[PDB]
Amino acid sequence: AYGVVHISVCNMRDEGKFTSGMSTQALLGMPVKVLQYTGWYEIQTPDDYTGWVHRMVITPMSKEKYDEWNRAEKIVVTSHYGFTYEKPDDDSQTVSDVVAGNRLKWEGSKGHFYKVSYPDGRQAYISRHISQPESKWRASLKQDAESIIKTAYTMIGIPYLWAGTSSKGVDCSGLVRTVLFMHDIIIPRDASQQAYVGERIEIAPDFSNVQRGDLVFFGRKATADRKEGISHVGIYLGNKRFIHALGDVHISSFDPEDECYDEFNTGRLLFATRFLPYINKEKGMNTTDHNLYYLHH
Amino acid sequence: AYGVVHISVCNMRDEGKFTSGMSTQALLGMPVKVLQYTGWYEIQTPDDYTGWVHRMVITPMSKEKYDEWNRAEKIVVTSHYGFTYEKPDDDSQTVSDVVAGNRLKWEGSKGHFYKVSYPDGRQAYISRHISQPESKWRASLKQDAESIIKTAYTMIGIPYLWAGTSSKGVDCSGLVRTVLFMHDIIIPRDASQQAYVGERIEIAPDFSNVQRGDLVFFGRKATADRKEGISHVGIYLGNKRFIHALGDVHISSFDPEDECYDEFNTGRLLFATRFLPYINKEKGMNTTDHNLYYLHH
Ligand SMILES: [Cl-]
Ligand SMILES: [Cl-]
Repeated sequence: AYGVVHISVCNMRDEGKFTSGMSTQALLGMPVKVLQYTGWYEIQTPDDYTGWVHRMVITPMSKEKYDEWNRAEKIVVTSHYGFTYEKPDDDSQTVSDVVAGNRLKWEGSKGHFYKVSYPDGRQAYISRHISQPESKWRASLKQDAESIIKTAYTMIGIPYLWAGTSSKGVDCSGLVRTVLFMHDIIIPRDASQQAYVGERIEIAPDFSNVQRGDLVFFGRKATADRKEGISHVGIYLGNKRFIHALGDVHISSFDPEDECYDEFNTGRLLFATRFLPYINKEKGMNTTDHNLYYLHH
Repeated sequence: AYGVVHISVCNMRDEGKFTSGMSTQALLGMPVKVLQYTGWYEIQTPDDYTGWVHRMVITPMSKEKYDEWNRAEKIVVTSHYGFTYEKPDDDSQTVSDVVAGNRLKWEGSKGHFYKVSYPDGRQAYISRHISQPESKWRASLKQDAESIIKTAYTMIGIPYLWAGTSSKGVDCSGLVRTVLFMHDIIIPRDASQQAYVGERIEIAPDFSNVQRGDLVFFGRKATADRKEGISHVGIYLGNKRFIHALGDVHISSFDPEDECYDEFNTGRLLFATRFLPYINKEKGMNTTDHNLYYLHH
């Protein structure tokens, strides 16, 4: 009934087969609920999203051991990319790759390394240059618009990947989720669900009422006969510019004077949302230390 | 009719839509043939594999411009992961991520960095610690079994990813292709096509006629009414062990005395192939400086 992801990034699919489309991705050390087993596991991530994974990428656990995994202080991976090693030496045999958001059980310290262990039982060493203890990490965390935009800028040029939810590759809602997870925040996975959390902002023609860190939503405008359709999402940067994933992670503008002007999305702009003031104050938006998948209940 | 990939890893799909399954991946700086345009490009990689990509991930070019891209000396990315920067400073704004096998146009040198340019026109700086000039790289290259196994071991723990063809995540045939591309070698994309290049080895019960660096193939054994089916592939390491992608990149054994014994694949082992002595000596197996997609013709 419970499991923990034990690979850097696992690929959740619409059905329990590789020949089905990827729907989302979960990260190393992330607790999940297990809904069924058919040879493949149907799992549920802390954002309530459900998808299918191969049997070998998660560690099934009793409620007791799942609660013990969640209780243990973690080493949090803060760099986009890296590796873990068999020895506290970056020239020794690797154990796996890691991505930002990966969390491993803290087992000690040696040199400039943290001793860590995987949910499956593997032991490794990880550099203090790409990671830090969870307690130290939480205490220095910032969750304001400037901090989230600063993270979003470190992701420029990263490829677009349909259902991509990690530093390896992201889709439009996946970019928002990856950046936010680096600041301990979870919001819904789909762009359609992200559009209806936080405060809806009806954009002024000059964009004067849209702030840095707001999300911008694109799609089919509501008609009298048909409700609005959400097809895309970006993060507002101020000055009529936004960062988003389309082809790759890049900056675009609503101003035709800018070389990065995005004509197709400017014409489909529907509204903005202010969500950062409402984390842990509204359903669907929380931090991992307030999320019930991470806590005994 | 010609294009060049301009993102670290692009995702080629069975149809021109994200809701179709991924079939393979191409890398930054890789020349491709453009077969059609529908809003999405149908492209063909240097392994003759065809797939669909979004319009914004490739730079279409005239035959002239494509030939000029292929002639220019490249900076080759040799590390699994990294970034390019706007300035010769690793604290400056990034341009994109890079993976091993990525190739950029060499534009100069500054400090411990190479000045590079992307097929789309972006300019960046890339560290000398994760990359090297193509000419120096080719002259230093080893293409023997020991060298290919050494690369395969640097990929342990990396996730399995259906149609994965890069350091980010690999499938079984994808592992082979990624390891080989890091040694300038191209062989067919599908495990079904890899099985019929090189010399077929009928495995002796004690494995005494199987050598390090041989490929091992799994599937359905040939019956009188039905030909053999190829479902999986691994690289032989000697001592009845092999490295492969299944859940993640890991080592498995054909010996039940070993803890890493793989019962399901041991029972489906069909044959081995010796391919490394036949690069540039048989159709479908070549080096990039012998591959017609990389050369004027
Ligand atoms: Cl994609
Ligand atoms: Cl997968």
